[PDB]
Formats: sequence, structure tokens, C-alpha cells
Amino acid sequence: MKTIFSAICPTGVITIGRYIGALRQFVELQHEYNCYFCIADQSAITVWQDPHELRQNIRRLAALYLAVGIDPTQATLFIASEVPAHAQAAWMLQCIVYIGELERMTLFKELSAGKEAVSAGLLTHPPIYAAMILLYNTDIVPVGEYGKQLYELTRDLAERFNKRYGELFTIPEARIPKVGARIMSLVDPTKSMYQSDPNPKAYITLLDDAKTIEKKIKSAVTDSEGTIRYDKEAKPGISNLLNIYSTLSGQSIEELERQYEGKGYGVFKADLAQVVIETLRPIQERYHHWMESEELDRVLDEGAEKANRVASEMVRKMEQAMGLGRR
Amino acid sequence: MKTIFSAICPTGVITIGRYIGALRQFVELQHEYNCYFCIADQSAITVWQDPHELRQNIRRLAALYLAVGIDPTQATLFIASEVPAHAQAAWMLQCIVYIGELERMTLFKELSAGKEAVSAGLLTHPPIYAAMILLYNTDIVPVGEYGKQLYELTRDLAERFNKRYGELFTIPEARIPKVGARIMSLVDPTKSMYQSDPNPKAYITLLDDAKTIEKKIKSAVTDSEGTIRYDKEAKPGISNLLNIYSTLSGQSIEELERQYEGKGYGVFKADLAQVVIETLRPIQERYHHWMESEELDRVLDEGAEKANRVASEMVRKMEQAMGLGRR
Repeated sequence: MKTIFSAICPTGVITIGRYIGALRQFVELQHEYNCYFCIADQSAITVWQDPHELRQNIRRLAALYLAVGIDPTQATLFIASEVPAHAQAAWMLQCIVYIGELERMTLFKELSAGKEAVSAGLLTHPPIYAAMILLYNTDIVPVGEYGKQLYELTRDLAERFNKRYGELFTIPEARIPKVGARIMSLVDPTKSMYQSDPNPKAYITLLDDAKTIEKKIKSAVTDSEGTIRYDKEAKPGISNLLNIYSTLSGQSIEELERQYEGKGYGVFKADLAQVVIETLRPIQERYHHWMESEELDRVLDEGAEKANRVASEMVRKMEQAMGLGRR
Repeated sequence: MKTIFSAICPTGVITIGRYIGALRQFVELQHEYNCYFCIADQSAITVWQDPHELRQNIRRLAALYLAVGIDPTQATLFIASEVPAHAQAAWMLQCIVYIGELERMTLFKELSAGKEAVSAGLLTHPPIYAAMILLYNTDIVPVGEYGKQLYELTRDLAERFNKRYGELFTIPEARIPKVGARIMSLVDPTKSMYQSDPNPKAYITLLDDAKTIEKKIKSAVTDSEGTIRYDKEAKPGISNLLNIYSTLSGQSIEELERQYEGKGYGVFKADLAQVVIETLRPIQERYHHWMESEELDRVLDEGAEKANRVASEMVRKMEQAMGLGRR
């Protein structure tokens, strides 16, 4: 077996673009790998978070991950802050990393620069992230779009601590995003669907109701020609809709082109909306069921007991190697 | 009962200076305040530390503190790293502090700036310290020499936190050290006594044996004169050794002037070494007995439960205030 570790910030929403190019994969992957799904509450508070909202979100996300198909008998689903080890290890690691290394993190440079007062959270989060990964002997890590610098630093740190106090950390390898394209924005198919899009018309959320999925799907920017055929360059919006239909229906794009021969955007967009709805119907019913069950707390409890057991012993190894404590 | 909290960095030697002007008092204070003596191993590693050596000093400091008279029944002796709440809390405070505040730190601007290869624990250390202090609802903190900045920063963070999330923390008050001429150099009568002094004949490790106590005492700088009289300025060597005689042996300086009138720098450095060695003898006696006993471990355990029972409850009150985790 190999171990995959996935960190989810309990902030924001889940677009079908993240459900399709990332999250839904794991419903199978959990059966081929040792999978960790960790809710990074601790990474959330590096910027202001309304305590009541944050606590709510941590819980929603957990329900959604379960509704979507993550199996807590085969995977470990847990909240970071419930594993004290994560802060323990991030401090050791904070003592290994140089200031420069953090200071030239792009993401820090972005949301820091300009502003005059910034929390040391944004600057020192990486060790916290890298500690989440290395603590469990993580063979494989999801990287995707922005995460390149983070991955690379986690890999450097794991190396650097290994060349010093000895070899203890597995060097994680970045995971290969599957064959396929990004899911684009419904109001500008020249850009990827992001949840941080100003315009809520651009993305669809796993929690959206029938009416909204309709509006957002029907309002999706097409083209002047009138044929349902795939061509990213010439017909990006209509291509992107074929792409979504294809991944959620299980039919090929070539099957779809033929099925809608001499048909037009109207029925095609209405059909597409039923597909998206049919997909989110069971996910949402299950979602609500989880939010109404103590079985939810029960599952997160079991989650943490697993992680602690695994991560504490790794904290013990790190201490017994730098020379902290006793034993 | 007001609570004092003292963090001791497990790195090197306790000169008699720190004994006479700091540590000895606490043998008394422990009876009138609720005291915490925390061996700050977690803080040690902001710089390179040899594992074996580091892990020795931790053991040593704990012995030495017990040896000198620190009663584990009245106070609470403990190693930091053994209390996971210090790490947890330090991450939270890291998210609340300003890169501005950590970067203006004299201690920091001093022991870096050349080269451009500096740890990050070194810049993010204040929040770690703050967290030790605030975790225990500490009412008083020893400051003195170079802590005004670190003490001030703790106050700020404790108010900023209460301000944002509710009033949780006690705002630490600074205990100004007692009025008593600092212990000066044995080679440089006009300069104080720190363990940083290159000249190893300038200071006297609490753990020194008689043969070396002879050399350092009887080879201590004075003046070409020959009368036993106090004058920190003109007789800076004698006035030092004189001060040292007073506090240790018990008799005032003036009384020792009348007893050492008609005498010189031969008999006055004859008995001084006799008092130092006589005063250090039972210390090392009890010291070595701690070092060799399984009891030093049974105390540090008990110490840790004591500390972990208070510290982790606070962490829970924090997480509740910030939104983190559950329940």
C-alpha cells in the first residue's frame, strides 16, 4: 500500500469543477491507497475567520466529504486541530526552514505585499502544511494548480531534516492529475471555474438547489453558431458544457455530438441541467442525513484517534532525534 | 495565589551571579506564590543544538533546580516539549502577531543579520514564549535585563487575543528584579557576570569544584591597594568580592569591613573561596544524588501532568473562542 494525504481548507465551497477533477476520484482511490482526508482548520485562522462560521464550516465539509463517498472504514477523516502533533511538528520544522525560504513563497508575497500589517500566519503556514504531510509518511500528495511551491518546500524540508538528524521522513511524490481538461467558468469559458470568482454565475456548487443549477446552466455563455460539437478553441463554452455532461453521464463526447445532431443549445442545456441535478440529488440527501446524525461526530472521533496514534509516534521519533524531552 | 512563571533555556551553565541575584530568591518565592519552572527545550532549537548535549542540559537543569532547593511539592517543574499545548497555543498566537512586531526584536536583529542563512523559529519565537506564559494564567513574569521587549509583546498579544475573541488571558505583570548590585566579572570588576564571557576565569559555574574555585577567586582583579572597603568604582574588584561575601555568608559588607580591617587581599581571598566552596558543596551533593536517581524522572512526569492539566484546558478555551475543532 501507499499513503495519500489530502488537506482540505474548511473555508469556502466545493465547485463541480473540484468535484470532477479532484474530489470524485478519491471515492475510488480510497480503495487503492491509504488515504488521509484532513480538515485544515488550523490553516484557516491565518486570516480572520468568524468563529461561529468557521466552526460551522468545519462540520459541513466533513458531511460533504462523507456524502460524496469517502468511506471512514477505509479512509481517515479528521480535523487537524484535534491532532496536537500537527502544531508540535510544525514547530520543529519551523526551526529547520530558513526565513528566506518562507519570504519568497509566492502566495505569501501576494497577500502580504502592499499591506503594512500582516499576521505571521501567512508567512509561516508552510511548515504547518509540510508537517501535515510528513507526519504520516506520505508517499503521494495532490498538487494541482497553485501548490507547486508548497510541494517543493515540503520535499526540501523532509530532505533537510533527513540529511541532518538522520533519515526518518518519506519524500512525498506529486500526483499526476488524470487525463482531461479543467472545468471552465460558465460565464467565461476562457477561464477555469474557480470558487473565488467575483461572479457567482461562473461556478456551480455541490450544495446548489435545482433552480440555481437551472439558471446557471441555462445562462452559460455559448456561441453564435448552433452546433453541439467539441472545439476548445473555437467553441470553448459549448465544449466545456460537453465536457461536464460527458464526465457526469459516462457518455463520450463523441457519443454526445451524435446524440445532439441537428439539436440546439436549448434542449442540450436543459438536459445538461437534469444531469447535474441527478448527480447532486443523492449527494445532498446524504449530506443532510450526516448533518443530522451523531454518527457524524462518531466518525470524526474515530478519525482523530487514528491520526493521533500515527502522528504522535512520529512526533516521538522527531524529538528523540533533535534531542528534545526525555526517554 | 498569584502565579509566577519562569522559563529557563536548557543551554549551558548557571553562574553564581544568576544564583545570587535570581535563582536563590525563588527558593523563597515558591512558598508565597504559585510557581512554574519550565525547562524550555522547544526554545532551545531555534539554533543548532547537539542532540546528546541538549538532552543532557535538560536533565541537568532539572537536577540543578531541584538541587538548589526548588520543592516539587510546592512548585511545578517540567519540560516544555512534554506539554503539547505549548505548540498548539503558539500556532494560534502566531496567527495573531505581526511580522512587524517579530522583526523589530532586538534579540532577533542582533543574532542574525549576517549571514542571510537564519532559522525561522528565531523570528517566530516570541509567540512560542508568549504561549508558555499565557497558558497558565500567569500573573507575574520575571523580566530584568533584556526582556522588556518580549514581556511587552506578550502583553500586547494577550490583549489583542482577548480583544478579538473574548477575555481569556490574564495580562502578565512584570516582576522587577530586587535591588542588589549585579555580580560583576572576576577578571573585569567593572563588567557583569554572564556565561557568555569567553574568559572562563571570569565566571563561576554553580557546578564548579573546589580546585577551580580556588583559581578564579584567588586570581580575581582588584586594585594595587590593600584595604577591605566598599567602592564599586575605585575598588571595583574588592567591592565585588565583598558583595559576594555578604550575600552568601550572611554578614553585611560593613561588618566584614570591620572584621577585615587591618587585613589585605591574601586572607580575604582565602576565606571567600572557603565560603563559595562551603555554599556549593551541599548543592552539588544533592545535585549528583538527583542526577543518579530515578526520582528526577518521577518528578518531571508529575510536573508534566500538573502543567498539561492546566495548559490543555486553556487550549480548549482558546479553540472554542476561535472556532477551531468542535463541541
